[PDB]
Amino acid sequence: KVFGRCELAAAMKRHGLDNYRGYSLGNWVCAAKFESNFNTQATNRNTDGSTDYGILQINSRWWCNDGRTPGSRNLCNIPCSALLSSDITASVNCAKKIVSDGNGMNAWVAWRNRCKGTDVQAWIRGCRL
Ligand code: VO4
Ligand code: VO4
Ligand code: VO4
Ligand SMILES: [Cl-]
Ligand SMILES: [Cl-]
Ligand SMILES: [Cl-]
Ligand code: NA
Repeated sequence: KVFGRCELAAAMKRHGLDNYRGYSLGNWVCAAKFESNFNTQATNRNTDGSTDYGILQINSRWWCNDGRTPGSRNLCNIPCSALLSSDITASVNCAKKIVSDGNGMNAWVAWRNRCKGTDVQAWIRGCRL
């Protein structure tokens, strides 16, 4: 599913991401924009052989099981395919784990490089949430 900006913001807020671990909703929407372009089906292989999955590009190196990431963990205790669903619940639940791990949203390199420090409120501007 390719979400619209305001549709995703509304879904993220419903699922409890707004100000989760202090990160305003626009941070989450910005991250998803640059990680996946709001496409729940996005997948991208990493150099180390892991893969990133879904709207928030969660990595098989640590967080989910895809059966082809040697030596990896599955800390969210899910199959990586679950992160590609049209319903964002599994991705949100896992993202809450990740953001709580110690480095906040710096876990998402696109967030640090493209969202951090910017006017992230723009991402939810005009939205009926
Ligand atoms: O395509 V991945 O480098 O962890 O974002
Ligand atoms: O021993 V278990 O971490 O799923 O509770
Ligand atoms: O309630 V679903 O979020 O699992 O629409
Ligand atoms: Cl957009
Ligand atoms: Cl694996
Ligand atoms: Cl933080
Ligand atoms: Na894994």
